[PDB]
Amino acid sequence: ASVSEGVLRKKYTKFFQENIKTHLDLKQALLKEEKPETALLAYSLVSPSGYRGEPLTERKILEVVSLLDEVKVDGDTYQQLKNTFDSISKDPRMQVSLENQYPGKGVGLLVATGRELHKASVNGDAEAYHHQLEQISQLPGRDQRLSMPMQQTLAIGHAMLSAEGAVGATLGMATGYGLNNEVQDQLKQGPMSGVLPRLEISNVKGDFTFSMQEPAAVRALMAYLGPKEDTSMSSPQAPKEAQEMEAARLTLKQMLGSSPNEHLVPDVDSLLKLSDEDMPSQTESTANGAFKKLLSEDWDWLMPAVRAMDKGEAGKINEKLTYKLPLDAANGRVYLDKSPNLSDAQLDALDKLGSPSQLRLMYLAEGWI
Amino acid sequence: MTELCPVYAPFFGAIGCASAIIFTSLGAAYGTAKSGVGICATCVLRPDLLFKNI
Repeated sequence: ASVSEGVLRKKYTKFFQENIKTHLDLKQALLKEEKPETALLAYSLVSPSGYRGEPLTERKILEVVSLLDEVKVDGDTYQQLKNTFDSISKDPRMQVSLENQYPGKGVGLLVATGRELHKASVNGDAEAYHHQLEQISQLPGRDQRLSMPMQQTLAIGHAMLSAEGAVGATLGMATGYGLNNEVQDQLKQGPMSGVLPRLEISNVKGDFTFSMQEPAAVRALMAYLGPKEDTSMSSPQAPKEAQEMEAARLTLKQMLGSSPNEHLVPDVDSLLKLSDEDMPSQTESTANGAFKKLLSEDWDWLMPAVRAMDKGEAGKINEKLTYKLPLDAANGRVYLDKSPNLSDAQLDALDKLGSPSQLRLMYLAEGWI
Repeated sequence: MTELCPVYAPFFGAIGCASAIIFTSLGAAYGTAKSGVGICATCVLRPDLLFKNI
């Protein structure tokens, strides 16, 4: 019971009824009730850079995200999120995370069609990987507050890239805008994702502000939460500014479910591999191969294997994921069984990992292992 | 161009040369594809007869 959401825009219909198209006196129309300790907190999502150089001073999404943050039931979890985020936006390790995921801030028809269909299929598998990853955090023992909107952002971006690749291949094959806008607004319906704080950045270059409902900032956040803490930055012998940022980094990394001594470095490169200090511990690479074999053979074998693995039952995986399907052969239907043929050397390694950290399962679904 | 040797006289020979392999291959293909389905149904249980039912 970590988080709950709603999608009916008629309960708090006063702040969205008229033409409230200005951040000026938007907080002045925000009181409107007995809201005193729950009115200025919802404005704090758009308070730093929501007027100071803001285009249009509002939009349809930027104001609807503020009144879907009903916090009247309890205001402790999102208060800890507002204290944890933006206390993390001080170190240069977060600054370089927002630079690798950002810019500076005939037969050729067959080749181009092959590029576009590869884009479609690769960005289409990962959406399914994330749809079977938001039912893993439905299990008891997980969280649903930081995990649920973080991996509902990535599936939307992968669905958009898949539709973009298919529209590109179709438009290129039938020859050698209104279609990409028709798939963009369609994914804006359904459920409603919970909010995360805004992560404003003020460095020597300027006052930047990212969104965390865009997949680039989400994809840049989990790369920051990867590495383990070193011999510095947590000891009480250089206590300069580290107990406010490294404690916040560790409480986010634990809120995902990762231990403080897990490394999890991204591996997508054209360079040489992870050398030896960022290279895994030979009971993790075997486990990662077991997870990749579970993903590659069925669309429903990751969540029950994680459910069994949290109970310490990770040797019983071969006989709990087996199920029977029919085969109409030349001698009648036979009802063979599909089962994940895990070897023993990767069935005991899943005993080494007690519970899969959600951060590991999100590098698994994004392709960084 | 002769009375006894017309020009269309190789036509019947080239039709008869083709039709000797066409119809025998068609019948042999029916025999193979009809026996082989019965082999692949019989020899799943009891695979000992696989070189005997060939």
